[PDB]
Amino acid sequence: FLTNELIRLQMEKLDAKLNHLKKLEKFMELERKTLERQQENLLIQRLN
Amino acid sequence: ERSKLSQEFLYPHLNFPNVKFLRIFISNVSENQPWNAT
Repeated sequence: FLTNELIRLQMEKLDAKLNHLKKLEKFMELERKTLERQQENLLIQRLN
Repeated sequence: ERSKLSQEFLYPHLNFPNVKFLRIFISNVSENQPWNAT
């Protein structure tokens, strides 16, 4: 009985951080946009 | 924050460009001259 209680508590604990991963996943979209902007600049300077 | 000033982040803004375009004409119109002076 006590072992089952422990397992439930631990899974509940993991769920919160697995949810918190998504915001850190959004910062990646920020970085992706910034990289594409730097590429814009490099292209236009090469053409210049 | 370290590279706010490098032109790599300032020059092209293909999504929201920074400049407008103005056109200027230079002319003169001679009228009723010998053919006084305008």
